[PDB]
Amino acid sequence: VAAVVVVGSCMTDLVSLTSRLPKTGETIHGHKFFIGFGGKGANQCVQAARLGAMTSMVCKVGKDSFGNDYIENLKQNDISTEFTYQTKDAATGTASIIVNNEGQNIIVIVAGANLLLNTEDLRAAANVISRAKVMVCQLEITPATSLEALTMARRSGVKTLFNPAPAIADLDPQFYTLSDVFCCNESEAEILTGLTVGSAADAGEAALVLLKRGCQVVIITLGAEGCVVLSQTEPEPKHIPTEKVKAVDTTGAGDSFVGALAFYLAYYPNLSLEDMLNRSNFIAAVSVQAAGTQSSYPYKKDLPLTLFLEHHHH
Amino acid sequence: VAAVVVVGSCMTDLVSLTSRLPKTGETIHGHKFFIGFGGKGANQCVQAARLGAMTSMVCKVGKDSFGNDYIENLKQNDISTEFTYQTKDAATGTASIIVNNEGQNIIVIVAGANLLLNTEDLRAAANVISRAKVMVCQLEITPATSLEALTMARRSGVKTLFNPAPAIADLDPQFYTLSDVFCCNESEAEILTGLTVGSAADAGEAALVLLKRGCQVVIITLGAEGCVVLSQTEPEPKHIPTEKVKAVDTTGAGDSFVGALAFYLAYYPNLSLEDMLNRSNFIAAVSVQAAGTQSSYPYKKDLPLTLFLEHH
Ligand SMILES: Nc1ncnc2c1ncn2[C@@H]1O[C@H](COP(=O)(O)OP(=O)(O)CP(=O)(O)O)[C@@H](O)[C@H]1O
Ligand SMILES: Nc1ncnc2c1ncn2[C@@H]1O[C@H](COP(=O)(O)OP(=O)(O)CP(=O)(O)O)[C@@H](O)[C@H]1O
Ligand code: NA
Ligand code: NA
Ligand code: NA
Ligand code: NA
Repeated sequence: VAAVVVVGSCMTDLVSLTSRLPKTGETIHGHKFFIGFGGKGANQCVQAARLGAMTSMVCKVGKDSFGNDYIENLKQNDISTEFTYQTKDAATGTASIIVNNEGQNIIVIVAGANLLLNTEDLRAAANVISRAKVMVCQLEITPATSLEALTMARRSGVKTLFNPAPAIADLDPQFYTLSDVFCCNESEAEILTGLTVGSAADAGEAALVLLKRGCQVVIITLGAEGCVVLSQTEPEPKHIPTEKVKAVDTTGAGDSFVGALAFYLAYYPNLSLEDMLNRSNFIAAVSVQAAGTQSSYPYKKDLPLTLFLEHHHH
Repeated sequence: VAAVVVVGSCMTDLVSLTSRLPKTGETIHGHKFFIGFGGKGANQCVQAARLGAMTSMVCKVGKDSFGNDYIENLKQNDISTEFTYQTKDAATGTASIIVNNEGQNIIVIVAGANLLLNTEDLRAAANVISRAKVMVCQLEITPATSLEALTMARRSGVKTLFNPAPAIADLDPQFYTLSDVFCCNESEAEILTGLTVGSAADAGEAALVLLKRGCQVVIITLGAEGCVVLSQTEPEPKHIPTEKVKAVDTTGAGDSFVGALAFYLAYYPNLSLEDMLNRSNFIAAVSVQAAGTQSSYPYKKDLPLTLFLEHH
């Protein structure tokens, strides 16, 4: 049994390294190309699996080489692929990424097969969703499919962790009311609320607007400032800082955070939210110390033992 | 036995279709992704093979899934892959292409394995090159390998067709003196000559500079305006127009043209140059009426009978 079930996206990353970013109408040469594995849903599932979660990815990829290779990436990370569907009717989702020597980029995302994950696929996954401890979803599949997954999870008493990423300004109200944990970043929170979110203070105001739409718990992640949390039972904002580290590459840090939080929700339910967030921050900040999105996510064996204690730790 | 040997590039085209092109630091979403098969060398080879040429593609790809798929693309088009190599040391060459709804694009090319096609790889193809009628090269592999290929062909009395694409201003002079037929587009002629090329007349002036640098025949393609040709024996420029068509997608039209020219030089050696160029304009103009690159290249069975008749 998979205790963390991620209903969401997989994307093949097609990355070209250049010295300068091209403009409209330009052809340029780069010096290296390589392929990597991304998608917010797969990223989150990877982090939770590497911490020791029994995970399953509910997703759709193409009946194509990229899709086959994605399946193998999931397997290599000890993720169940029992609900990794394929389709003849769309290509695997892609992210075509051009990167310069300073790490600035142009990204073109084509959702592809991710949008064909459908009701009938969710119905086939009903038992796996219902038997989980946590169901995680984002907004890189059809929003209605995410909503159906939240609905199914809630009907089974399964904890719902919703990551509205990338954000949409006007979400169906049920996105809020069906979310036990609503987790977003500063820029997302700006889009959802129409407010500036630069600081922890600003995040507390944004988070309260989100809480009042019917979330049980709101978390806004804040980069190097950690995160801010509020809940229905404790609506005063709590700012949970992260220790200073030397960041190499922050890409994917949010997905690291969310995957770690899903792990702790499923495996350490006894812990307070604050303790779960302290630990999640730590893991995410480990990921920012290395290049390469999924390749940067740490494994349990590489992490401090104190992150896995059953009790509250000073 | 191969009558047309192409020594040149294979590139996997990774294409995203969008409504707008992205700026620095922007993530945008497009509506379709697909993989296509490109590279000037392979494109020219595919066109000549579709016309009925027996062809051999001398090239290098990765020992990777793209490379295996490229090899299958060449086989599907009936092209010999005897001297299509694979290497562990680089990935198959790539073009990551973003195209908006008005057809404007951003292209990032990583040549990759194409650059690792070396003189030893080419030497192994000596018997096939010596038995060919036409050798075709471009500027998408390492210069030393293409110069050696043109050298081999000359030693065997094999007609050389050189496409200086993409063009470089400081072109090695041997590319002129080793080319029996030198074919480039307007923007390429500008780069090579420093002259502005915005009409058929301008093209004739640029072509004459190329001729005096040591080419035997110079052809400048001109898009919808067809092409201009001059030669040592007939140095007066001849403008050869193409009938008006409704273009769907002109990508790869130059490679269709060059591939068709290679076919005619190999299989219809008795036709005049002017007749070959009329026929090659017609075939390229077919290619512009279909979307894509290689998928737009027409097959013999789909073309007018007159294009395959032994005489004018
Ligand atoms: N510079 C930094 N130092 C320490 N921790 C960091 C950090 N940047 C991010 N984190 C950690 O990662 C978590 C997620 O951050 P956030 O959601 O802002 O990342 P992100 O995925 O949007 C970065 P990117 O835009 O580059 O992908 C934070 O709550 C924090 O725990
Ligand atoms: N709009 C059009 N109508 C008819 N024939 C066309 C055409 N565009 C190109 N061609 C044919 O293709 C040949 C090669 O054209 P050229 O070398 O200019 O192509 P290209 O691959 O550089 C695309 P473009 O011409 O749009 O820049 C021309 O000589 C002509 O025969
Ligand atoms: Na995120
Ligand atoms: Na990282
Ligand atoms: Na060309
Ligand atoms: Na075309």
